[PDB]
Formats: sequence, C-alpha cells, structure tokens
Amino acid sequence: SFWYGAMKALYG
Amino acid sequence: FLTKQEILLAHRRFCELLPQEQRSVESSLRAQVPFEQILSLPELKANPFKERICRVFSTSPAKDSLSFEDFLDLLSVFSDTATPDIKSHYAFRIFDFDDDGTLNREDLSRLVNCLTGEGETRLSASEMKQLIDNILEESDIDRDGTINLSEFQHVISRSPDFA
Ligand SMILES: [Ca+2]
Ligand SMILES: [Ca+2]
Ligand SMILES: [Ca+2]
Repeated sequence: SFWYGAMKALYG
Repeated sequence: FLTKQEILLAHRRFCELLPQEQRSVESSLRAQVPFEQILSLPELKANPFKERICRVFSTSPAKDSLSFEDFLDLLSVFSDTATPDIKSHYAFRIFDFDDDGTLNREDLSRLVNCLTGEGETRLSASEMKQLIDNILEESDIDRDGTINLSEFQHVISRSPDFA
C-alpha cells in the first residue's frame, strides 16, 4: 500500500 | 492535543530561535520565525516534507514564517494524541503541492519524488506513469483524474494503521 508508506514517511 | 508541559516546553524551544532582544513573552508572541530556522529543528530536519509542512502551518499571508501559535499547531498535528481524521486532513493539505484542493498527477509525481529523493534515486518516466496510474486506480473513485479530500480520507481509512 503506497499510502501506508507515504503516511509513515510523514508522521513516523 | 498538547499538554501544558508540551506547550511550556514549546515556548522555551521557540524562544531559543529568536534574537536575544525578542525573547520577552510579548515579543515572542508577536515574532515570526523564518523557515530556515524551523527546517533545522530535530522534529523537522529529517522529514522529507519539511518544506511543505512549514507552508501548510504558516498563518502569515506570505507563507514564509511561523509564529508561536503556528508552531503549536504543527506540534499538535504531529503529536501522538492527534486523531486519524486530523492527520489525514493535514496529510491531504501537505500532499496538495499547488494548493488547489485536489491531488492530481503532478501532485502525485512530486509526492513520489519526495519519497525517493530529487534524483540519481529518481523514478524513470515509465516507472512514475505506472505507479501514478496504480495510485489513481485505487483512490480516484469518481474517475475524474484527481483525488479530492473525501476520496483521500476514505482511502487512508481503508489502509493499515501506520501507528
Ligand atoms: Ca495545477
Ligand atoms: Ca493540487
Ligand atoms: Ca476524483
């Protein structure tokens, strides 16, 4: 899931 | 979203960014810290979207500085207590590169480029087209070519918890 990775990059 | 300890700690850190002459409480609450000083903070320095994050949380019309209140807003959204709804709402604003209210192919291309790096390791033209087509296939419910907020919040809510 592309969106999981993008949210993890932003909020992780 | 922030405790009193977090707010008081935020004010002390914010004040360390100001010239000595602007460190009184009243001066500090009027101060506008340029992005250059904000982008070096440990909370932001390693973030791939730091430049977009500054822009989104700025309340000055020139969108080129952060006040103390803007800085508390940023911390509030990035805190562990912020709800999934608020995180996906601000994520949408961050990913909306041209600030027109929808994520299009250009927005998605800039988002992918942020994730990989400016270039070497950059995606090729064909790799980018195939990735964007797949992202749109899963997210763009009305098939108009763009992803609006409700489409975005829906797709995020169906994804695993990035916790
Ligand atoms: Ca545009
Ligand atoms: Ca846009
Ligand atoms: Ca759409």
